[PDB]
Amino acid sequence: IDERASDLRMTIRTRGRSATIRETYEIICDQTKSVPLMINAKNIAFASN
Amino acid sequence: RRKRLADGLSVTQKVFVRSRNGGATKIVREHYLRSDIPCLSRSCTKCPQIVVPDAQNELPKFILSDSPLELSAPIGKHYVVLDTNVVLQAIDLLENPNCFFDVIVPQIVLDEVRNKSYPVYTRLRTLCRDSDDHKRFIVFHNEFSEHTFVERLPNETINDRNNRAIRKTCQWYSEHLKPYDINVVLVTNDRLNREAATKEVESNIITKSLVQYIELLPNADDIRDSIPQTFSDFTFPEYYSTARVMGGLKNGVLYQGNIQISEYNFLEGSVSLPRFSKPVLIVGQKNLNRAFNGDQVIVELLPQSEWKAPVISDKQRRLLAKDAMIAQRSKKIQPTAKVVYIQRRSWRQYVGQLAPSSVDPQSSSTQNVFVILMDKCLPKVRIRTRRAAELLDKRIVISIDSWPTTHKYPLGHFVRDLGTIESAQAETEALLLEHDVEYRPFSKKVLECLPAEGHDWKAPTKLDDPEAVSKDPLLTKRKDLRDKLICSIDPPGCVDINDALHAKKLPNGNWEVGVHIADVTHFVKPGTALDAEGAARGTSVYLVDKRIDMLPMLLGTDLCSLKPYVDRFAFSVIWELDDSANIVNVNFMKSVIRSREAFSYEQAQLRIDDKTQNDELTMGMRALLKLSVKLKQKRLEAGALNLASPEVKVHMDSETSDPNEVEIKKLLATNSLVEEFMLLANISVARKIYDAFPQTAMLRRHAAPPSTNFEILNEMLNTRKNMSISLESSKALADSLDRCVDPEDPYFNTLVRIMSTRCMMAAQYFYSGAYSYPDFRHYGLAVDIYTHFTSPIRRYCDVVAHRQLAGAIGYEPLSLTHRDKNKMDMICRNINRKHRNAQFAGRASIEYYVGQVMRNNESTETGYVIKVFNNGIVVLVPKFGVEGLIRLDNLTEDPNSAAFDEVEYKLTFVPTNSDKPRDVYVFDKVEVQVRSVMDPITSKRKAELLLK
Amino acid sequence: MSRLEIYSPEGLRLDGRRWNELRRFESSINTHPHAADGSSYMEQGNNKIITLVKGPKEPRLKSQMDTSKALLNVSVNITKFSKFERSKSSHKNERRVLEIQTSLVRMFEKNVMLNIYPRTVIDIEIHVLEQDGGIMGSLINGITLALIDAGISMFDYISGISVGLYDTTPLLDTNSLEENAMSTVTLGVVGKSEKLSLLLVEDKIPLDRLENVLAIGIAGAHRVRDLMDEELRKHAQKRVSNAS
Amino acid sequence: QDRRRLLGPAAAKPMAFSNTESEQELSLHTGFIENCNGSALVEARSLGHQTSLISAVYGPRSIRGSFTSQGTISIQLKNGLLEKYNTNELKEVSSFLMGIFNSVVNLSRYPKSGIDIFVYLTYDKDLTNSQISSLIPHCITSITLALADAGIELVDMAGAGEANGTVVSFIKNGEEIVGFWKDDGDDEDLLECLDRCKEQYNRYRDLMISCLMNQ
Repeated sequence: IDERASDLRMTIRTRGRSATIRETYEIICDQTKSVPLMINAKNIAFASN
Repeated sequence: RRKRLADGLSVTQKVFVRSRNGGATKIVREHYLRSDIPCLSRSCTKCPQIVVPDAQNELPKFILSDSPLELSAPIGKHYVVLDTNVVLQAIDLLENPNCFFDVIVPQIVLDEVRNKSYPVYTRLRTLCRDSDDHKRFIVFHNEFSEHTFVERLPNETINDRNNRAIRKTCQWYSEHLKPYDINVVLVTNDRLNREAATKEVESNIITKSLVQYIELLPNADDIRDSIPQTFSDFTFPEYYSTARVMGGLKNGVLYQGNIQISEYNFLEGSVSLPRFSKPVLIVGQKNLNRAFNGDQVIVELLPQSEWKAPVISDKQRRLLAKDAMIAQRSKKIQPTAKVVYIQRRSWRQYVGQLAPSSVDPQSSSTQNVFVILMDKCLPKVRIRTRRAAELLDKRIVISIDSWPTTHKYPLGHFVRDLGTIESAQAETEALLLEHDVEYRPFSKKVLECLPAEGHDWKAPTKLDDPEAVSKDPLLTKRKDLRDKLICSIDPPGCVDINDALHAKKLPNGNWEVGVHIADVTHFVKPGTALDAEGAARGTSVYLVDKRIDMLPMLLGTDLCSLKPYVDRFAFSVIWELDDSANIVNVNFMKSVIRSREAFSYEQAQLRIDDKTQNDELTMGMRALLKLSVKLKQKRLEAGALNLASPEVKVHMDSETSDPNEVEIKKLLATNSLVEEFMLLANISVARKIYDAFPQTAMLRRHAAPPSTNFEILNEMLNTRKNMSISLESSKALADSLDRCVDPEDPYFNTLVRIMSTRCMMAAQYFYSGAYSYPDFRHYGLAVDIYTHFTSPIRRYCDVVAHRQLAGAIGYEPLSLTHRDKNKMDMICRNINRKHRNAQFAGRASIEYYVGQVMRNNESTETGYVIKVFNNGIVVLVPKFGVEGLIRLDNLTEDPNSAAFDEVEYKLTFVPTNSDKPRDVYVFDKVEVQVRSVMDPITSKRKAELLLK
Repeated sequence: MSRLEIYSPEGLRLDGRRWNELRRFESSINTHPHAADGSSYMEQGNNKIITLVKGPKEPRLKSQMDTSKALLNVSVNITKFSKFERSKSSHKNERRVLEIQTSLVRMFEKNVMLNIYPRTVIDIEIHVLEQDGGIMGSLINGITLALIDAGISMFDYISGISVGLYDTTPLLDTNSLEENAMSTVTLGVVGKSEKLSLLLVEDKIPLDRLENVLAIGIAGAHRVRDLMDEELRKHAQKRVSNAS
Repeated sequence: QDRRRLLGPAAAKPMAFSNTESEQELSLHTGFIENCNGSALVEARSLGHQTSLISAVYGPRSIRGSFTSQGTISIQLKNGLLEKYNTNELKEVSSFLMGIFNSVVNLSRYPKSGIDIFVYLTYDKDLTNSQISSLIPHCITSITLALADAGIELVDMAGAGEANGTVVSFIKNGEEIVGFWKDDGDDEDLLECLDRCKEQYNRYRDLMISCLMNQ
């Protein structure tokens, strides 16, 4: 995510009241780094009819 | 362009662009002109030839007289046509009863007001329909008028065609009013609009300004102070533009809410923001930026350079705004804000008093005066006025005109001429309006809503008469309960009677209970403006002087009041219950009843415990208080409290004018007779209508005052009194309050009751669709369900509860606005706010009536210390109930030897009149000299209280 | 809370109309000779509709065929520029619209002498251009043109009008601003009669007005098929006077 | 949403990322789909851009509609895995496809018979740090090889050559043009736009006929 994303909390007015939209932290995937996938490898089946 | 219809009727296109949310939304409408536009006056004989009925089949009323105020020729007889600006400047000048009786409102002028201000637009909507014999306002729909309609000229702004059409509007008028020589006077304030008629451009027209009109009245001296309107040390900043704040709102830049400016610190205030937890202070006179306390404003955070420890881009401020919430979690250095725009002024008409420094005695001319307001938090207003030598020892009404840049104190104008300072009648008056109490008599459109007889009506004895069936189609459910024996415990000083009860005894083993509450609902209807005044006034108020009432005087006090032997419509509810107060059955219906006598507070007790007046009406009475105790028991055993606060009643001496006697209210045995069945009607009928309407039913909820409202007493209860409260259940609290009584002072029972009053939760009316079922709780009265029912006149809340009951018995379809939770929340706050506006004056009813007592009748008595502080102690006379801080130096001499303790809450010292080491604790007994002198900087009659 | 003025106490509406008044009402006949033999154009205020009718003719498939009477297809075209605010998605299977597509069929199952047009197809094409509220009865009045615009066999005129209710007061010929402001009813009225083709109520109505409310629209509806008639007739005179 | 498929829970979103004369080349293969009667495989790789796509034949299928004198062609362009060209962007090409083969196919040999053409824009690299216009001529080649594999009567090995946002399709060894496609480019560069297209066409058709006659 961002360090501190610009996309922050916003308010919406009711007919006298108000609430707050939560801050919108948009997750971003790296252009470069990656990790593999963890598998219960001892359950990887195969198929046959 | 334009096109024609075959009825000679014109059609064209008015088209614009909606600028909402910054969008560019093109909006086109067709437009019609008509040729049946009435001139609406007395003298003309041809506009009454064209008047045609509405859908309610009525030809309306042509009310502007042949006889205006006639003036000096070349005025003669004249009518007045206005500017929006002269209305926008002088809206209250219009409301003078003394003048301006005949004014045409142009439609465009009507619209700019509707463009500008919504509740100001109410007032012109108010005045035009509530025009009378004296004063007559019409609205001429001039741009619906074919013969006054104009277009947009080439190379024109919208402002030009506004002035031109108003000029065009006046142009038709005198043309139609040539035959009767009643002229038409166009009033403006605009100097360029006062330029084009200098040459008399097209019309030989009456273009005068306000003062240029005002200087031609026969009585203009009384009204020219109602004309609206260096003085510099620095320059105040300004408020942001429209696109700046609308550009500020979406980005999270700007914030709005409400502000509280302190009295103990005039130049500092905080707001409660929706994004923010803590109250965010605004420090600095320039940063308050010439707004007043209570207004809706728009604020901006300040940089950390201006933050307080107890850029160009908005890219910086938002990241700094995140740092504010960090600093909000600090509470060590907390942010400051300033205002940058004002969302709304909370201005209105205001009442104060003038400064003797501001007035010259020898002068008779116009001069600046400042008004000391009754509001302590709001500053003085420079008033350029003539008659100040008159009005200095007099009360006044002003209205704020404007704030230009230079003026440290605003420009406003005096409006209404009230009366003499500390005269009882004038001090009655502003006590109403500054507490927001409606007092004005019922207008001409009100009295067209009362039923048509007067005090010569009776209910029809034949409940099945065909004309009475033609009078009442719903008479099918109206039963006849005139064959009951009814008597009501009422005050002596009461003709607004709400109650009507019988009690029979059924031979099954039980009593027969029937209580009757006045069916005004047959007469107040949604769509009747009298019922709107039931909303507008909200309630009736109750003072030692008088009793201003929500309903007209004939209506509530006679023809709905449940007075003896008079044929009246009520709603009847029939109970049966055992000797164990267990209700058998309940029966909700309308009736017409017949009564025996309405009692006094005392006359009823002259029938309860007398054991001589022993007819079966009284045997119905002795049923009630017998089982009212079980209602008293099981309500308080359910977890309720029973306080005692004799809010004392000023027995004004019946041979004199100003009060100097202090008496008390006495609550005898008759009070607990009636009340336990009235709250029973507030619940059992409520337990019916919740079963009828779960989502729209009017209810009232009461919460728990927690330990936080009680621990600060508990420290005084423990460190000094070695006691406390329970706070587990409010039965156990009410039983830990029953044990906090001292034997040498049996009033120390009651002394806590009046004192814990100040921190009890404010119960409030609401619609049950707002919240859930244990949130319907009344904590102080231990019931999970709670409304009010039993007093229609002072509670419009109860009257609505008749209406949603009217469908619960099937009498009537429910009205729609009694089903819209949007309309309900607008009601439930406001009707509480009227009840808030009641007892703030109800205590103040006692105030000035105590405020005359200690004016010149001093005494040495017992006053009780309710606060021990370092500045001094606040003493309180239990015989009087008025407080006073005997500040430390006038509490004691040698204040360096005076030592205030916080834990013991003692201000131990050597006195002023003596030197013995006086350990000033709390809740002991003292000698104290009473007095009162009105503070000349506030004009509140302060209780001059001085120890002895 | 509306910041505007619905209906004046002085008896007036937004353009100044009375409660018993109409918009400008314009029809036209043979607007598209090169397109189909039914071609008629409506302006009722700013409600602007192109109305097109094809038939009586051969089907596209022998499946869609009867040996007794005609068929009737309704194709409604609501443009995305029909309103002020431009609608995002298309409408061509919107369940709101299909209702009306059902509706005009059963409204016009019973004017067409169906038996005397068997094995053939009637297709009615709709083009909603400018939308001004009163939208339902706007259509039907355009239909009644278009069937006569080819001169198809029928019984009668059929009139349509939405009439609204502000609290107590009927409003002949509301607009979309007034439509979102109050409760409205549209009436599909047949000829000179007191019998109904269409009756549709969405809004919530107190019962007791309704007989009176229904009693309103007939005088409007009779003035509708009034103004349709001569307007056709002055066209109808224009033919033979210059044909012959 | 769509009740016919598995599209996950709605509030999810796909993953996001940010910044932290040359040779064209082929590999052409037939006879590898047993559903069809004509298949063709195309690899392409050029300078930043690697592209693979599949052309599929079904014919002659019966027509339930009515009588025709002759045959009828139907062409589908479908996105493969990564690159997503626009929907209306697709069928315009499908329109441009059919016009050329209507100067190719002996439909008169095939009365009341249908032609089904499925083109799978299967995978494309564009690693370059009118994006559909760069893939036009390879389609025609990919179709022609599959249409030879179903063995349908074709007049010519017709092909298109590309010169910088411009597509021109030839016959008769370039001595006539059968299909013209132009985007922005220069003005009056047409004469050079004849040439570079033609020689790629002169390249490609030789690559095609090698793929079949040597098999």
